[PDB]
Amino acid sequence: PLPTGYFGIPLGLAALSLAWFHLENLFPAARMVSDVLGIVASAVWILFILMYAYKLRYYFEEVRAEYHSPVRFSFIALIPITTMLVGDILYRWNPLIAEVLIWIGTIGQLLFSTLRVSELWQGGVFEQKSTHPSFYLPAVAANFTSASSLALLGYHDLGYLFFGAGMIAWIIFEPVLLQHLRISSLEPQFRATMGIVLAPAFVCVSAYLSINHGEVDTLAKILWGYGFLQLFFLLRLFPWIVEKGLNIGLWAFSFGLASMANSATAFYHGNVLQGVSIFAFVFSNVMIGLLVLMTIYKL
Amino acid sequence: PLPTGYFGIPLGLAALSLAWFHLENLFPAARMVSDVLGIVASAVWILFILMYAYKLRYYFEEVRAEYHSPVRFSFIALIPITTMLVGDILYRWNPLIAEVLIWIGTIGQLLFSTLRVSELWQGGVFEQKSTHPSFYLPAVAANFTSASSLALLGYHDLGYLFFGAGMIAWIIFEPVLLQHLRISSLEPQFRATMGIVLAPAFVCVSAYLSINHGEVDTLAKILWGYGFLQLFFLLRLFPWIVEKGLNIGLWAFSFGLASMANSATAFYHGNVLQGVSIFAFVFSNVMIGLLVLMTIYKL
Amino acid sequence: PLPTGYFGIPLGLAALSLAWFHLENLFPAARMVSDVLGIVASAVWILFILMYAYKLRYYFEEVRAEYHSPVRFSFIALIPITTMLVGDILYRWNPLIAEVLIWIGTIGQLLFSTLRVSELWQGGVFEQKSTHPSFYLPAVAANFTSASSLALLGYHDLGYLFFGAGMIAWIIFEPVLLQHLRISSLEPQFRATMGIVLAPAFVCVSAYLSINHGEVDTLAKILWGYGFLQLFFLLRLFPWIVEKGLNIGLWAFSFGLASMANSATAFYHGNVLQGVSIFAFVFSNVMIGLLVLMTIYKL
Ligand SMILES: CCCCCCCCO[C@@H]1O[C@H](CO)[C@@H](O)[C@H](O)[C@H]1O
Ligand SMILES: CCCCCCCCO[C@@H]1O[C@H](CO)[C@@H](O)[C@H](O)[C@H]1O
Ligand SMILES: CCCCCCCCO[C@@H]1O[C@H](CO)[C@@H](O)[C@H](O)[C@H]1O
Ligand SMILES: CCCCCCCCO[C@@H]1O[C@H](CO)[C@@H](O)[C@H](O)[C@H]1O
Ligand SMILES: CCCCCCCCO[C@@H]1O[C@H](CO)[C@@H](O)[C@H](O)[C@H]1O
Ligand SMILES: CCCCCCCCO[C@@H]1O[C@H](CO)[C@@H](O)[C@H](O)[C@H]1O
Repeated sequence: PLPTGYFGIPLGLAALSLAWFHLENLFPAARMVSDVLGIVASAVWILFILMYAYKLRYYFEEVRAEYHSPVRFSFIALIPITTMLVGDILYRWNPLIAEVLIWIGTIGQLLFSTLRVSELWQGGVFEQKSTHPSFYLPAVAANFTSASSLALLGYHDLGYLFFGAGMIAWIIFEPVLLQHLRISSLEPQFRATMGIVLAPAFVCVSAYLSINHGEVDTLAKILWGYGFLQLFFLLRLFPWIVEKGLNIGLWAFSFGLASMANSATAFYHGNVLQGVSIFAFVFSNVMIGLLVLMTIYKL
Repeated sequence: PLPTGYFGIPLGLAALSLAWFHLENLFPAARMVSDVLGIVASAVWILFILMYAYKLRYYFEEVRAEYHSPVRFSFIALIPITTMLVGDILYRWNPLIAEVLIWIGTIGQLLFSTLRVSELWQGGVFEQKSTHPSFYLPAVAANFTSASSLALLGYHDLGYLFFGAGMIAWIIFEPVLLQHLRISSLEPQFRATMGIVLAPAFVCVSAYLSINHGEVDTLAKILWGYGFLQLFFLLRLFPWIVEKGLNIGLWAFSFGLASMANSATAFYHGNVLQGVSIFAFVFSNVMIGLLVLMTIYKL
Repeated sequence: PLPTGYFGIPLGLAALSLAWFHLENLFPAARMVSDVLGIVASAVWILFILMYAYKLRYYFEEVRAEYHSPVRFSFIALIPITTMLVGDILYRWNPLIAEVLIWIGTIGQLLFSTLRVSELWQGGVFEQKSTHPSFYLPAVAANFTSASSLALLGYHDLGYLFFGAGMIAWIIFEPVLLQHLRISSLEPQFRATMGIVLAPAFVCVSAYLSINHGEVDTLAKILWGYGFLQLFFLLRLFPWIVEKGLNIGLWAFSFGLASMANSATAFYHGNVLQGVSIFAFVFSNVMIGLLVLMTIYKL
């Protein structure tokens, strides 16, 4: 039975592909890199999808248990999210298939959150100790992804609806998360999910940049400032994060890193803090590269 | 002694009147509908005002008790709020009386919040269990209403001050509310007040649209996205909300619904997501219609 | 051994100097006032710096203890903050020295927050009772100050990064703070730090106005509305704040007051709510004047 969190791997790859895609006109070779990443991401995605279908068929009670858990349910959101990203990738070759995947991912994530998260407002199941970074996945990241993907297909206003849902849900959840981390923190086996704390700002700004045609304005800059603050915090925290050793869970970081890379390209195109953008692009690529090496070593 | 929450009924009606008012030039008959609602709202308001004056005279200790409660005090805010809305209505016939009611409502709500809510920051009276949706009424809804009403009279910058107070107070309160609902939720007899959770975004966007002359921009769209997210959540939660049976408390929903309707008209005028706007207008009207039928049945 | 909080005194003075500086072209004499304040602030700053160096040399374990405390550490942030403000002042005479102080303050505050605040996310040291207004100093005020100071030197985009970090950190911290004040509040000896609750909006809008060349737009007005709401709340709370008597801790208020004054000038220049701006300027000056009188009386 495939661990649901493993969908984090094509996610990272997929998102990195998109970042590279935006560098084509400045640097033709980028296209190749993008294509390669795209294909690899897509491949893994297919595989995992198949594996997950098998899970649904044989290990269904496992799926049901992770679904009902007020903590683990969030990772199921990785499935429509990656679906959408693969859509994005496939758009460069076949827009129709892409659109199909994007609508499936969007409807899927909306249905999922509606059911499960509202259910959380019923009370008594979610605990203070359930306040985990993974909660950003159904609540926030899925909506940003829908916003960017819909923008890709030319549904910009719709995109703005999903973007708004994402951004405000982000601002509404993060306060209690950070208070919780200050007071009880996390057990070590959860510590890698701290990586997800890096994602919101960057994913936010990426989605934002996708909807407003890459215009780097005041909001984008603001979002970047908070993003880099969170990056410095997590960098200083990293030895503590990996106190009990390196693991595959570190793939959490990938989503934020990839988004950082993506947003970096827009900042570069608009000639805004180009040195910072180059540093961000390179740093995120190196880090995800190390994740890939680590992962191959384990395999 | 009149239950203070009953002011929720003219509130709903009043707000719906305003929504219909904005459809006059597109659909002359709307004016009639608006007028009718206006008058009815105004009528009930007068009645309730009179009843409340009587309360002040004879059941004063009851008023004092609801005032001192860290939970029930919030409903008193319904009185200046509805005052203002009646002002809005009456503006179509007599701007001077309207202005009088609007300033009375504005000063009243500001005084009320200053005294009572700051007092809450003194500590020791408010409890974790006091974290109720009703708190949005003095903290958030009253300021949005002041903003829109002041905008009506041409005091736009002042309007922006109240709008800002409302929006930021909203974002500052909602995180702890939603964490609380996730963990302990609410006893059934409070569950109808979940309806108030629908209001902020829509009331926000309505106020915003009133101050910026109905221009549908990026902020308005964002606000709508979060509004509809909350709507879907509450729709899925509705059987749970009315688990112990239908009641008059369901009038909570009305404020959000009416605002949804109101904002829908601006979206329709600006040709933004017109299908969505029509659906929102119709849905909110049908729902408030059902509230009215239910209410007459009880009477 | 100098109490670290004493850096609040030149801070206030420094910030007030800057406010007066902006009134020169409208009122030549303002320049003199500004200059005087500047010099005085600078003088005290030097003194305190020297004293603090001595602290580092002889009472180091005291410094270490305040550093490790999840409550008292925040006041150390007053040192880079005031450093920057003195930079601002000195800019009118010598831009190079100013730039040196500004970069020292900026790097210092960033390093400080990175280390200490991230460390807080490690868990187990910070308690619910550690949720104090003073936390705004490293998390929020330092970044706003960096943003405005950097804007002064012409690094506007960089300024936007720090501004964004500040604003979003503000919105992310305040919800749990205000819930905490509602439930357990503060012991009397901490109550003066309630003054810091006045600062964020005003400091925010000041920084914002510095980066966007004094243009009073919708964001600025919004920020002001919330600022004045918090002012009214604190005014009503003031007798409770000083229940156990007047003290030097009241210098907390100064930062907010000075910023109010500063932002007032921009509002005055842009002809936006000029009556309100005059009232704000005068009120803040009178209040800080009273702080100065009180302080001299104690000396
Ligand atoms: C942003 C991308 C998120 C990275 C996903 C990797 C999360 C690995 O982490 C683990 O995942 C498991 C799910 O399979 C969970 O059951 C565990 O609770 C979690 O710790
Ligand atoms: C989480 C809170 C984020 C605040 C978003 C701030 C948006 C800033 O808004 C800015 O206003 C300017 C007016 O001078 C315009 O010129 C810019 O285009 C606009 O983006
Ligand atoms: C947005 C409009 C709010 C709807 C008001 C209906 C609230 C009904 O609800 C009840 O109201 C009573 C006040 O009379 C309170 O004492 C009760 O606590 C509350 O449950
Ligand atoms: C709660 C946080 C809400 C964030 C509000 C986002 C405001 C978006 O700001 C937008 O900036 C654009 C610049 O491209 C302008 O063109 C738009 O007019 C402006 O509204
Ligand atoms: C915005 C400016 C902040 C005002 C600083 C005055 C704070 C006085 O207050 C005291 O300061 C001491 C630090 O010396 C702390 O140890 C105490 O906890 C605190 O109460
Ligand atoms: C904390 C959340 C703050 C929300 C910031 C709202 C920014 C409002 O954004 C405004 O959009 C307008 C479009 O009509 C533009 O004309 C204004 O310049 C822009 O500032």
